[PDB]
Amino acid sequence: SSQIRQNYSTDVEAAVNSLVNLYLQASYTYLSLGFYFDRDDVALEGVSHFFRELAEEKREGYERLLKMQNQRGGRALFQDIKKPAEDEWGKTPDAMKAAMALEKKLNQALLDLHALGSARTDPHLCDFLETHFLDEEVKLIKKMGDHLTNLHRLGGPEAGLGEYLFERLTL
Amino acid sequence: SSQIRQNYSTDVEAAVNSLVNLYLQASYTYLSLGFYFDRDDVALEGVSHFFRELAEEKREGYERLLKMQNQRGGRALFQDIKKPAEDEWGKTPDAMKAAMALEKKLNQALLDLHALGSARTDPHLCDFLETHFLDEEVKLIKKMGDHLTNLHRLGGPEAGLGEYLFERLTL
Amino acid sequence: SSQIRQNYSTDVEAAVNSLVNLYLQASYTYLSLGFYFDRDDVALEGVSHFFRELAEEKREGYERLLKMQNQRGGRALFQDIKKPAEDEWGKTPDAMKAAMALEKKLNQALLDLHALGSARTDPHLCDFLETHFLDEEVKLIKKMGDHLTNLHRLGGPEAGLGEYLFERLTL
Amino acid sequence: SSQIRQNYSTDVEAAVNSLVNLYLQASYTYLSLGFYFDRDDVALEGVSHFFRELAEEKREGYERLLKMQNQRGGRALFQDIKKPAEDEWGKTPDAMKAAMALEKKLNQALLDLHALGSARTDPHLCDFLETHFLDEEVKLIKKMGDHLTNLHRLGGPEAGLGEYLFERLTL
Amino acid sequence: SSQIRQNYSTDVEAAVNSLVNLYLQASYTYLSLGFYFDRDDVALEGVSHFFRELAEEKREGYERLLKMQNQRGGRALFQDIKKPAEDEWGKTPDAMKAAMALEKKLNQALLDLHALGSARTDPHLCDFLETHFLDEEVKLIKKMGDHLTNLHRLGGPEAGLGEYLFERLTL
Repeated sequence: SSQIRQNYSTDVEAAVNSLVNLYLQASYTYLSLGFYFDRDDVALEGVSHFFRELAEEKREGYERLLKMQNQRGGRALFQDIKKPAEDEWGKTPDAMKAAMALEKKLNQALLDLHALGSARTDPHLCDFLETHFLDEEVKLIKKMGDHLTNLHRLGGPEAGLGEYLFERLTL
Repeated sequence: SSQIRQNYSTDVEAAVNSLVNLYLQASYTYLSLGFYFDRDDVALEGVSHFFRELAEEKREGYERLLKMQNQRGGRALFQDIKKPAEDEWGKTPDAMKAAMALEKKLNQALLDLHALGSARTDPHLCDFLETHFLDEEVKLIKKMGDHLTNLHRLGGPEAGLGEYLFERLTL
Repeated sequence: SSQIRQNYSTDVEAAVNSLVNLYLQASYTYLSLGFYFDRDDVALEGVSHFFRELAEEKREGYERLLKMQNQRGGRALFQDIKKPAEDEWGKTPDAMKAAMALEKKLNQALLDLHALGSARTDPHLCDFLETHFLDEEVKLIKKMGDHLTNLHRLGGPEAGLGEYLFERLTL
Repeated sequence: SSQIRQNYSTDVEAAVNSLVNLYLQASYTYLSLGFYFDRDDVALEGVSHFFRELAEEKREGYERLLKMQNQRGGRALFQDIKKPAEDEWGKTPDAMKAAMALEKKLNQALLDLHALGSARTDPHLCDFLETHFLDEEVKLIKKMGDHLTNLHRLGGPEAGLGEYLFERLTL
Repeated sequence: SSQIRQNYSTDVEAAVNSLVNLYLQASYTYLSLGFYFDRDDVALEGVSHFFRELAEEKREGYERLLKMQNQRGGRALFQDIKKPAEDEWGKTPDAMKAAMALEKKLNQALLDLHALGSARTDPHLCDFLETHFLDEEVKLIKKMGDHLTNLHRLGGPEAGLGEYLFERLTL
């Protein structure tokens, strides 16, 4: 509320609420990816677990944002959460590419929020994003990059065999 | 998929997907209730924690349903998640009444699913609902009933004092 | 005997005895599958162990049924146990398909018994089947489904290599 | 001294010395608040302890600033420490409001120092303020906000009873 | 039976059987009081637990009497157990008053039995009552007296608040 609010622009407040919805949607997407790979006709446990962990990670993300919103005196506003872009996600490489695209979108949103925070000279918001979000995304994107390179290395006519080995030996 | 599906009607499958969306929405509602009470101008930690725990409980609920869907060979279909009905939830009694109404809606949905499962003679679905959901709702609704009675007992001109004591000594 | 028998129809009693013979036969089939894969010209230890465990599981099944029969006052009647349908079971995918078909037959028999118990309004029998048998079959069938999908993913010209990897890394 | 000084403007040096005096004064104010509530005619132990802890917190603050000043090669200059603004602080709500006002003044001073550090492109000073001061103030101000809301909730004709309960159950 | 009976009058035997029925009825009454306060529209856990403990205490009472009856060679004779005097017990003060009245009735019955035992010069019965019953009643009645005084101290317009505090802080 107004009693504790200090140097917290209404623009950042609104942008933080927007970011919260983006994280809710990312978490929802990983939930879908997680259970897709648990289907009896896909059956890649390691892949399922990989995405379910990410869903959990994104949840912590929006919870941390919601907490910060209250600490600065902002007010959280919730909107509908759009369903995942796909009902079925293809094979592991396909799903990893979609995950990569999603993380880059999230990272760009974090970068945009930081630029907005800098423009409004809000050092606390800047520190918050850098400490709890920016490095986390960089490492995650690097890991997905590594996975994609290994999946591609396992492609070809015996791609099925490769997908199995990757799930067994890497995930 | 079709390879493992046995005695699992398309009607139940569809109804289970519907129930999953209802639990996603309930969880979303409790998330909102949880952070509302964490606001500096509401500040009732015990109440905030009570609702955040419930959000977690509902999450386990839909995850269990999603798992069951895959075990029976059904296919999960996700839809948009509607935002909570309120942006602000008033005082503790108001929020508890809303929570109560929500749980009764969920319980009715569980009862309807069970009736549908009985009509299609699906004993596994019946057992699943009875073992992991029905008793849980009954106990939760009983607890909320108890809380409401105590909050009412603490009402009157000094309702503010009562709300504080309830959060400190009960929650 | 008659002294303790209450609400236990002769139809269920007879059907339970029939189910016991079906489980004895399933156990016998898994015993055969288990030792087939232990042959020096098949040599897939992980597969052998997988089926020997299932033989043990089915044994517990009929022992539990026999115990229940005595608890309700019914009388167990034993019949000849037919030999397994095959002398040799082919390769892992072939054997897994046969196992899958067998489990579905057992599951259908359990479902039929439950329907019979419902028609005779025998809530104890219903509870017994749901608690100790129905969920067990569902999870087992799901697991076999998963295995088949992975075996198919490992099929093709280098199927021999795939069968080896599956036994080493999954079983 | 000059031998180790690098990229440390005389403006920041002077501003840091100013901030040190502000923290010395804040600590002095909390010392006064702490012992006021220890008086036999006020007697609110929990409140006394709350403010004495804050005095300790502010002490760590200026000690950390003094240490940093020496690490950058700046020279600490001390000035008289003005006595607290009040001799008597009224009741708990009154004292909490004064504490809140004080923290906002300190937070603004930290923000101004950070802006000054940014204008002189001193990334070390920026990092130092963000890591050891900014988040600390935000959380403290949020906590005081929460306390004020609860004290207000306990106001009215029976305010004396409310003040007692708050000290006993919250502090 | 007659083989071990010595100095045990038929009058005491009959009176002991009467006392057993009185304790059975007291236990039954506390069972009712216990669950009444567990109702969702009463919801006072501490009060519910207080009365359920007393039900247990009275049970030990009649079991001890039944044991003594057999030790002296008397024969226990059971009669119908009358239902509790009330279906609903009002508020805590009301219930505590009823409990107090009940204990005084039990205590008087114990005193009457002791007088009867003295008149028949049965020192063992006297010792038995004094050692296992008389002091127990005195302490219990004192405790209920204390509770009533505190409940009265908490009466008035804000009686609801008082009843809540008593359950939370005393029971």
